[PDB]
Amino acid sequence: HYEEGPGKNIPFSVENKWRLLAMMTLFFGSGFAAPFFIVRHQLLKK
Amino acid sequence: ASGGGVPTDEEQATGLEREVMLAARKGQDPYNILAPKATSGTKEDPNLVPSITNKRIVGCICEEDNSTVIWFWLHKGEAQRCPSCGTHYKLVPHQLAH
Amino acid sequence: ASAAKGDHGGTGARTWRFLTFGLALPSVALCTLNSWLHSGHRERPAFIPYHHLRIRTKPFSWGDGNHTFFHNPRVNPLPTGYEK
Amino acid sequence: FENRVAEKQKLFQEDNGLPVHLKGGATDNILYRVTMTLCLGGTLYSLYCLGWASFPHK
Amino acid sequence: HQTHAYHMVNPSPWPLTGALSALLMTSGLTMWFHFNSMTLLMIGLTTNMLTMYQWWRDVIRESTFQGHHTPAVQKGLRYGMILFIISEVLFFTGFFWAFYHSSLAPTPELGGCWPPTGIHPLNPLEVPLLNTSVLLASGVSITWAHHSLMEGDRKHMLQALFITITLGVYFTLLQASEYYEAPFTISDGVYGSTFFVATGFHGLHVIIGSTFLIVCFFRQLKFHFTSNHHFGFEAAAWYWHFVDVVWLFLYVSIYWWGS
Amino acid sequence: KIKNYQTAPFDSRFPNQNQTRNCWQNYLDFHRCEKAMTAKGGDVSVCEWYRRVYKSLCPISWVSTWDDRRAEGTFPGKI
Amino acid sequence: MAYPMQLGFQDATSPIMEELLHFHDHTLMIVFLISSLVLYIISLMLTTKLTHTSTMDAQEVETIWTILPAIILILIALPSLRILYMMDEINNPSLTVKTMGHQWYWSYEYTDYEDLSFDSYMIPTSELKPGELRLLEVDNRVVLPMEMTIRMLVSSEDVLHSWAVPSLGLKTDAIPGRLNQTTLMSSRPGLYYGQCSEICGSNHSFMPIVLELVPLKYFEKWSASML
Amino acid sequence: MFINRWLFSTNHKDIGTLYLLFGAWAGMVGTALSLLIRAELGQPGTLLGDDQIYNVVVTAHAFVMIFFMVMPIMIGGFGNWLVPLMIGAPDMAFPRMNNMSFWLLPPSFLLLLASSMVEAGAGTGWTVYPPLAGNLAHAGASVDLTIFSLHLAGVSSILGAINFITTIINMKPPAMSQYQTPLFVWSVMITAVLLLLSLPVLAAGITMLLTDRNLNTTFFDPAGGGDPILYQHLFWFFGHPEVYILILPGFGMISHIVTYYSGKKEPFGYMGMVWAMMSIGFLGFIVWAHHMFTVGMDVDTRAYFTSATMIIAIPTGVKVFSWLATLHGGNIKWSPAMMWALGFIFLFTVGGLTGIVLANSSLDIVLHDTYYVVAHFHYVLSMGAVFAIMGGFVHWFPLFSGYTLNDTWAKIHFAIMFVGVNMTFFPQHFLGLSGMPRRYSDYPDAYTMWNTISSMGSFISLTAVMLMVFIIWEAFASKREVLTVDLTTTNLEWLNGCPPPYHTFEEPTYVNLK
Amino acid sequence: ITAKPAKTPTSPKEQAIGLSVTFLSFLLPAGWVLYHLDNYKKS
Ligand SMILES: CCCCCCCCCCCCCCCCCC(=O)OC[C@H](COP(=O)([O-])OCC(O)COP(=O)([O-])OC[C@@H](COC(=O)CCCCCCCCCCCCCCCCC)OC(=O)CCCCCCCCCCCCCCCCC)OC(=O)CCCCCCCCCCCCCCCCC
Ligand SMILES: CCCCCCCCCCCCCCCCCC(=O)OCC(COC(=O)CCCCCCCCCCCCCCCCC)OC(=O)CCCCCCCCCCCCCCCCC
Ligand code: HEA
Ligand code: HEA
Ligand SMILES: CCCCC/C=C\C/C=C\C/C=C\C/C=C\CCCC(=O)O[C@H](COC(=O)CCCCCCCCCCCCCCCCC)COP(=O)(O)OCCN
Ligand SMILES: CCCCCC/C=C\CCCCCCCCCC(=O)O[C@H](COC(=O)CCCCCCCCCCCCCCC)COP(=O)(O)OC[C@@H](O)CO
Ligand SMILES: CCCCCC/C=C\CCCCCCCCCC(=O)O[C@H](COC(=O)CCCCCCCCCCCCCCC)COP(=O)(O)OC[C@@H](O)CO
Ligand SMILES: CCCCCC/C=C\CCCCCCCCCC(=O)O[C@H](COC(=O)CCCCCCCCCCCCCCC)COP(=O)(O)OC[C@@H](O)CO
Ligand SMILES: CCCCCCCCCCO[C@H]1O[C@H](CO)[C@@H](O[C@H]2O[C@H](CO)[C@@H](O)[C@H](O)[C@@H]2O)[C@H](O)[C@H]1O
Ligand SMILES: CCCCCCCCCCO[C@H]1O[C@H](CO)[C@@H](O[C@H]2O[C@H](CO)[C@@H](O)[C@H](O)[C@@H]2O)[C@H](O)[C@H]1O
Ligand SMILES: C[C@H](CCC(=O)O)[C@H]1CC[C@H]2[C@@H]3[C@H](O)C[C@@H]4C[C@H](O)CC[C@]4(C)[C@H]3C[C@H](O)[C@]12C
Ligand SMILES: C[C@H](CCC(=O)O)[C@H]1CC[C@H]2[C@@H]3[C@H](O)C[C@@H]4C[C@H](O)CC[C@]4(C)[C@H]3C[C@H](O)[C@]12C
Ligand code: CUA
Ligand SMILES: [Cu+2]
Ligand SMILES: [Mg+2]
Ligand code: NA
Ligand SMILES: [O-]
Ligand SMILES: [Zn+2]
Repeated sequence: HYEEGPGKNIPFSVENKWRLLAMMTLFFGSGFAAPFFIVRHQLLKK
Repeated sequence: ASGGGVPTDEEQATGLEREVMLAARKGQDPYNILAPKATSGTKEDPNLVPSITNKRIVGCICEEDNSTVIWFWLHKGEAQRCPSCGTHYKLVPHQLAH
Repeated sequence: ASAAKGDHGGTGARTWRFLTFGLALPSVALCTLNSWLHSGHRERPAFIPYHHLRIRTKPFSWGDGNHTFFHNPRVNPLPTGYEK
Repeated sequence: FENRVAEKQKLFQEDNGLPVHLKGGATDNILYRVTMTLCLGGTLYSLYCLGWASFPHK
Repeated sequence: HQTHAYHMVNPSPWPLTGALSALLMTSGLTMWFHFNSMTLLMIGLTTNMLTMYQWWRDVIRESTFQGHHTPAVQKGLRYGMILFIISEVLFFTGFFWAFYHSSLAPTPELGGCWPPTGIHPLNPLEVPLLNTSVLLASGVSITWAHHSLMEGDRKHMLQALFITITLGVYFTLLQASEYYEAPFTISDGVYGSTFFVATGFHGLHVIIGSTFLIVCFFRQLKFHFTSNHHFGFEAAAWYWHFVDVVWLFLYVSIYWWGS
Repeated sequence: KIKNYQTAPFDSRFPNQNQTRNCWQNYLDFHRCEKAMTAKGGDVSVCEWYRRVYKSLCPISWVSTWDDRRAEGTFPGKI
Repeated sequence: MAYPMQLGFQDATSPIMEELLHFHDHTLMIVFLISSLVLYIISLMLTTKLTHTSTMDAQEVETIWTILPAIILILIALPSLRILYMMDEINNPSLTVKTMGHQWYWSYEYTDYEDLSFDSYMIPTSELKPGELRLLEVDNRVVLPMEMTIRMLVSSEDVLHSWAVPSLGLKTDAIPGRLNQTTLMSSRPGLYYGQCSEICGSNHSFMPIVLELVPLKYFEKWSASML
Repeated sequence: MFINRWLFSTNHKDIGTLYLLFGAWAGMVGTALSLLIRAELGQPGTLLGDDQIYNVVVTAHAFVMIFFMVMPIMIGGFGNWLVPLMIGAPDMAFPRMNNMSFWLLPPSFLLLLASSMVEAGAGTGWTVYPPLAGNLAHAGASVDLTIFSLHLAGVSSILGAINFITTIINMKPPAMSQYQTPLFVWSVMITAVLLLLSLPVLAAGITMLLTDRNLNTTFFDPAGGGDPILYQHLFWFFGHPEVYILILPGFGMISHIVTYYSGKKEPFGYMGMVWAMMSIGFLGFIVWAHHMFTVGMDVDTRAYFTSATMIIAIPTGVKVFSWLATLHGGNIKWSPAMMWALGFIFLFTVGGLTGIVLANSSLDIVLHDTYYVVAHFHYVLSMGAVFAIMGGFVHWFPLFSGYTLNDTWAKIHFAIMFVGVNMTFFPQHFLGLSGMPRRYSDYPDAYTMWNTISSMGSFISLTAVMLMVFIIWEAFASKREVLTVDLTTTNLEWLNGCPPPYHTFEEPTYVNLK
Repeated sequence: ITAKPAKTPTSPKEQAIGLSVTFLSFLLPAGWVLYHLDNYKKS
């Protein structure tokens, strides 16, 4: 069966608060970077 | 323009659909398909709340047409009261499914 | 209207079965009589190269990208008029 | 034809704990893996395709 | 153990294979319209059929065989399906709007008149009248299938349901005929556009309907439907009247009035 | 004969913001007139009003194009 | 045109735009009445240890605060619709000038009497004469006689543009195969500036509109020099 | 387990959590675009040196923020978590179709991101009007990819709308009348119905656009007797209901929050709040052409569309005043959520009023395609939709997660966010009156100060976003588990503990018919 | 609402770190692109 209670009803481990920071940082990180790299990409084609 | 060959629920119904259909015959509602009819909710005539554990969330519509339901857990034992109008509810546990 | 009939007595399928063979299909066969009897290749239309028809803002993704999907050479000219 | 619903009923109600999409034999398993393989193939191929279309060609 | 009558559904992959196949088909169309290639569209159409098959397979497994379709779960599916037809009604309403928009106010480019200068329209009393009689007739014959199923008449349920599919298929060939024989195209300005995009989407619905009925046929052959529980048939009959009715508006709006 | 033109007067047939059709109508009314006179012993003099009004309202590119098509015979209007 | 640090509408150049200023004043005055009131009643609600958490009757106050807003709305609607129906009118104008949107410039057509047509492009920034405004100046201005009711017919030869002059209260979308009409009546001479007001692609920011309103005399002479 | 749980979910709670992660991510995309808009405008001159890119960034910004942030979080996220819990339902009517509502969005998003990668992207504005959006001024696959991205989001939302309605109509306690369900559920049922009737005309609209671009139809091309205006009617027929779809779940959440943090057992004028949301829902379908007040429709049509738009103020007002009335005589708890809720109430009203200004087809002549329109909608979306989202999130986060946020940090986060959006959007009011058009990558020199200030404001709002992330991190890092929750008598959602079990209402509620 | 104490308390210094890392993950990659614009505009 599936595990219940705090830090268990989520698709990511909160077991280590620094692994967590590492995870969270790539997630929002990559999200907020994407448009900057698209804009770049569109400038570098022509 | 007459001839059989189409099964009946009686013949061919199965699983939970079957058990609802059998319960309905004997005038029962083990799956809470029907709104249960209230008693007077006094201490001696408390609302019998079937459960299959030792607690069940009772919702109370203290007065009719009220838009807000008062919810609380009813635990096994001495009849508890709605915190809002104080009508009585009492857990008649178990069987319901053998 | 009411149509000009009756039943409503013993509602069988029998009634809908009676309407299926008694009116529904005969009607199909009359419209089929009428239709496969009026039919006869409308002596095809003459080609004026009007600019509001045979539009080609981007080639179709098939053939030479100049022929529509149910292209009939006998009644549908290309933008440059009829083919062989 | 023969009514065989009640046989299929007893196969699909068996308490062997397979999810419903696999409960009807090995064919389910096969069909299910073919589906998922094609999907993830096509999804890889489509991202690749998208990679091609993002840069220009002369 | 649950003491409600609702269906908690087994973890199912088909929602995912559905979304992914939805990607492959849109990417595929793009690949097809713009970079002349169907490979993707081919792949897309397969994963979609496969998904639709297994998904509706599990529903029958869940209902006919495991009996999770209590009176409550049944109600839900009715609403679900009515709500679904309603979304289609609004969808067609776009193409009627477009037709009425252009036909009520023809532009200078068309000769300030409907039908436009240079369109030799179809005659509504030829095959279009046939198409109408065929679909209206299939509306009677399905209604008979439904009454036969409730009166527990197998032979006649099937006989009547066959006629229906046959009339539905008859329609499809007549329409494919009319399309080919039509002296105008989708490329022949707003007339072609409104005519072939509408009738085409409607024709597409007549096939989804014919397919749905054929599914209810073979289910009936294998005795899935009882006298009193047969929601898959009810929904198909509902969807067939929708398709029949959408046809009447097309016939009165596009073929008759706009000619 | 009823001249002193500055620009097209208000026209109760075309009272709203969309004048697409006012251009259109006055162009046909002209080339309909102009045809009727030449081809039945008369003078184009009477069709002048209709030309002034269409010249005023119609974009040059629209008139230019319609003229090219009357020439070409592909003009969708009943003249 | 707009000046540095402007808050409100450009100074009105036509009686229509005067009426909008006054109407905007009317409406904004009410908008202040209501935003102030909501702010006050919020701060009222949140500044008292006095509680009343029991039930409150709903059907009584709900009249006050349905009817009042409806009487307030009619106070907005009437003046609004008057000014709208004014903007149409049997106007009977002296002159008819067509404008045609292109990517990315306006062309003008004075075709009442002669075939007078010119393109009107934005002056680049590098080519500006000292005192000429960045992004606003055109090579060939729209010359129009002042104190004359002119008919403007707007269209496009490609995509949607939109022919605007705030100073005169003009915004009419340029639509291909459509001839939209708006009337113009400058109460004064001057230069009066506008910009494309529909996204027409890459250079939407850079196809502006300049009205040079001189008197009839000087208009006539200009027309004949532009053939 | 990971797969069966998170790719094959048939659990309203887990699917809700998926939606919240989507929106939060997409939100970062939406935000970065919003800063790229303001960096370009933050001083005179061209920064990207390519205006077609600026138009792509603007267009992407509105698609992301509408369809991939606000709609998923409110309807997908809060809606799936809460609706079943608030009506004592064990799940949604179609728990598996519900998973497909969710999984369509990643691909839907990919296709949009894809449209900006290929060719020169869709620099059309989010309206996607032809002919700019046509196959001649926007040759290539960018716009076609944008159209499909929208198709997928469309079907997703239609399928979810069927689910919410069916769930809410059919899976209450038998004793329970519709007039006994909380305001948030109402809000989602009426939002579901809007989606149902509106998104099908969009699908019709942008198909006819697809076929103009690829199958040589002329629905919109006057050459074949088309009309660009046909598209704007169809687009906006959906378009207006969409803005109401975006705010209606927000009204639900506020109603709840303002009620909870006042220590009321119920919101003031409950039947009024239903009547108001059904009223808005209904008038929302007959007003669309206030978006088309400059295309040259009849003065009579323009008069009608003005008069009809104005009436919405009445029902909408009932709600503003019902919230203030819910506050009346409250034991106010100044929680972060409550600040979000009070912030909304005032800032939405301002945004609602500038909308009433725009309702006048006379004034909309001088205001259409100016920063006044941008100011109006950023008030009701950035300070309306987003303030309800934040409030909802801080209020229910501990129900979802089982952990608490740091209230002090959350209060700081509000104060930074409150300053930013206001310094960003207030000045754009002036830009509008003073006649600065929308969709401009550069402006006459006169417009400098307000663009400079507006852009600085954007950077403040960003330091708020970056902090919110850290705050979500600190709560998961510290792991303070909920013990106790007040007012469970009138908020059934909290009654199964924090976080609730995989399966809630295995055994349905007991409710008496009396 | 009332909770039990932090199971894994986050010290003032641990928060300085997490915040710094958080802030930097949005800023550096954006800044890198924004900083190098001149060399994209003229490639
Ligand atoms: C409880 C619920 C129940 C649900 C029920 C659902 C089932 C549905 C069915 C029942 C519904 C009943 C509805 C009432 C009936 C409506 C009648 C009608 O409209 O038909 C007129 C229509 C008029 O005929 P036409 O072809 O237009 O004639 C003019 C020509 O086109 C002129 O063209 P032209 O001038 O270009 O031609 C030049 C000339 C060339 O010149 C020449 O050189 C001369 C050449 C000579 C040609 C020789 C032709 C010979 C044909 C005559 C045959 C007669 C006997 C046949 C008997 C055989 C029996 C199998 O050619 C000709 O000679 C033309 C000949 C035309 C003669 C007409 C053809 C005969 C049809 C009569 C049948 C009517 C039966 C009605 C139905 C009753 C059944 C129950 O009738 C039909 O053709 C068939 C009607 C069949 C009934 C259809 C019913 C269902 C579908 C319609 C529903 C209505 C539309 C719905 C939308 C409306 C929204 C408000
Ligand atoms: C950031 C830039 C600020 C600009 C400063 C202006 C400089 C003056 C030059 C010095 C002045 C020189 C005098 C020249 C005369 C100009 C005549 C004219 O044609 O002028 C036309 C003007 C008329 O408008 C005005 O008369 C300006 C009103 C300004 C409102 C004050 C709010 C200040 C907010 C603080 C900054 C943002 C942070 C908080 C934002 C909070 C949101 C409200 O243009 C408008 O039509 C403005 C339309 C605004 C629509 C929004 C309405 C709702 C706002 C909330 C009201 C709450 C009420 C309680 C009041 C409660 C107090 C809060
Ligand atoms: C959640 C989003 C949202 C909401 C809720 C609204 C709400 C309203 N909007 Fe707005 N709007 C947008 C998002 C929204 N809008 C967007 C995105 C656009 C641009 C589309 C585009 O071009 O991209 C837009 C554009 C737009 C235009 C077109 C401008 C133009 O293009 O030229 C108009 C014109 O009427 C308008 C009006 C209104 C009105 C009357 C309301 C009403 O619903 C507001 C009602 C609320 C109040 C009135 C305040 C509360 C009530 C009271 C305090 C009662 C008392 C008040 C009075 C008596 C006045 N909106
Ligand atoms: C919901 C809709 C929405 C949201 C949230 C935003 C957010 C922002 N928008 Fe956008 N915008 C539009 C909808 C929105 N916008 C629309 C419809 C247009 C018209 C497009 C067109 O012209 O085609 C537009 C256009 C537009 C323009 C005009 C461009 C031009 O015409 O030239 C500008 C200029 O400043 C702008 C600025 C901003 C800024 C500074 C923010 C933000 O900085 C405001 C701050 C808010 C946030 C940063 C959100 C924080 C929340 C999250 C990150 C979610 C968190 C998630 C969880 C906790 C789960 N927007
Ligand atoms: C025989 C009756 C049954 C009709 C259906 C049969 C075949 C086509 C299949 C399905 C149609 C699907 C949708 C409708 C889309 C386009 C119109 C198709 C109607 C049609 O079939 O029109 C034909 C052209 O089709 C063409 O180009 C064909 C182009 C093929 C490309 C497919 C359509 C591409 C657009 C897809 C958009 C999908 C968007 C929906 C999203 C889901 C809803 C949210 C007409 O032929 P013609 O030679 O021009 O004229 C006849 C001349 N003698
Ligand atoms: C439930 C019904 C309530 C009753 C309300 C009635 C309202 C609408 C239906 C009436 C349609 C006929 C229109 C009559 C009046 C206008 C005639 C007309 O011709 O309108 C045309 C557009 O109508 C068109 O197609 C418009 C096409 C229809 C779009 C209208 C929007 C409604 C769509 C939603 C309905 C969904 C419900 C499901 C239905 C089963 C063209 O516009 P004009 O301005 O002429 O352009 C030329 C001008 O230069 C002349 O001045
Ligand atoms: C060339 C072809 C390619 C085109 C692509 C599309 C292809 C095919 C679509 C064909 C549709 C077939 C539908 C099969 C449904 C079978 C499942 C079913 O029938 O499920 C039933 C429930 O209905 C339910 O879920 C209801 C199920 C809902 C069915 C609705 C389906 C509509 C399909 C429309 C999709 C396209 C829309 C248009 C897009 C452009 C089962 O319950 P009962 O029947 O009561 O039985 C129980 C008894 O045995 C016990 O007493
Ligand atoms: C250019 C191309 C664009 C492509 C876009 C298309 C996107 C995806 C296509 C792939 C999806 C096909 C797979 C079949 C989906 C089956 C849905 C279904 O049948 O859903 C049913 C409920 O909806 C009901 O009846 C009522 C709802 C029935 C609807 C059937 C599915 C519709 C899919 C298409 C919708 C198009 C929208 C049309 C309007 C614009 C069952 O729900 P479950 O929760 O599963 O079962 C719960 C149990 O109680 C059953 O025992
Ligand atoms: C929402 C439901 C709708 C989903 C989308 C519908 C998908 C439509 C598929 C259409 O496929 C057609 O395209 C092919 C294009 O290649 C055609 O063959 C063509 O391909 C040959 C091979 O290159 C050519 O030589 C010939 O012209 C030939 O007609 C052929 O008619 C047909 O397969
Ligand atoms: C709206 C979103 C943007 C918010 C504003 C960004 C705030 C500052 C972020 C820091 O990121 C940049 O900082 C350096 C400049 O200070 C850059 O140095 C670059 O240039 C330096 C020379 O100044 C060299 O040392 C390096 O090698 C390097 O490439 C570096 O690449 C870039 O990451
Ligand atoms: C197979 C079955 C025999 C009786 C039974 O299964 O109980 C019979 C009964 C009704 C029959 C159908 C109906 O008679 C209608 C059709 C009659 C035509 O001969 C074609 C086959 C046709 C489609 C038949 C197929 C098949 O023989 C059916 C379905
Ligand atoms: C009668 C109905 C519901 C009462 C109930 O059955 O519980 C209530 C709910 C909200 C009420 C409406 C709202 O309070 C808003 C309006 C208030 C005005 O004073 C009367 C009309 C007005 C339009 C009301 C009429 C009616 O009393 C409504 C529609
Ligand atoms: Cu031309 Cu914007
Ligand atoms: Cu609107
Ligand atoms: Mg505009
Ligand atoms: Na700039
Ligand atoms: O039935
Ligand atoms: Zn009680």
